[PDB]
Amino acid sequence: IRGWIFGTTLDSKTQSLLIVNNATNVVIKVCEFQFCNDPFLGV
Amino acid sequence: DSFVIRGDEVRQIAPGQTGKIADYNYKLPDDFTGCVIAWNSNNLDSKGNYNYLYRKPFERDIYFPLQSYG
Amino acid sequence: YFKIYSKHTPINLVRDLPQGFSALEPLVDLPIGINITRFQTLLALH
Repeated sequence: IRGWIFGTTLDSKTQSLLIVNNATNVVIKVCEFQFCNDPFLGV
Repeated sequence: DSFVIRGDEVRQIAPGQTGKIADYNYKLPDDFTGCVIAWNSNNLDSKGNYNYLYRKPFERDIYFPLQSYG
Repeated sequence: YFKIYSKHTPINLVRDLPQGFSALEPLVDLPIGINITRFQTLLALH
């Protein structure tokens, strides 16, 4: 689990809560500029 | 809360305001003191410039979700 | 304003939810002004 997305449209077109975890750190954004909408990272 | 904008919008912006987006994106704690420093820039941010488009509860996209100047 | 609570705890039964008790303390109450009807977890891949 890299994290979560929450919202109504869930696609940054409407306001879209993005949550990500890296090491013990947590990084959060709500923005409309498109995310890593493809979730991929190579394990 | 700083920008280049219409000399009309200088007289406006504060939290919890009338309509949808000016409440929703600005849903802040009650206390405020709405004041503004501004000066005309039609010779600096214009010649010739039209880049002045700006954007259920909290359904904000990208008062209203779309308006523009130039 | 979006509210998050959490735990980290030792379960030996990695398949399945445990019996017994757990209460979650808060992490954050973010002042964001959003609405929610959907969510998805984001995952890495081989």
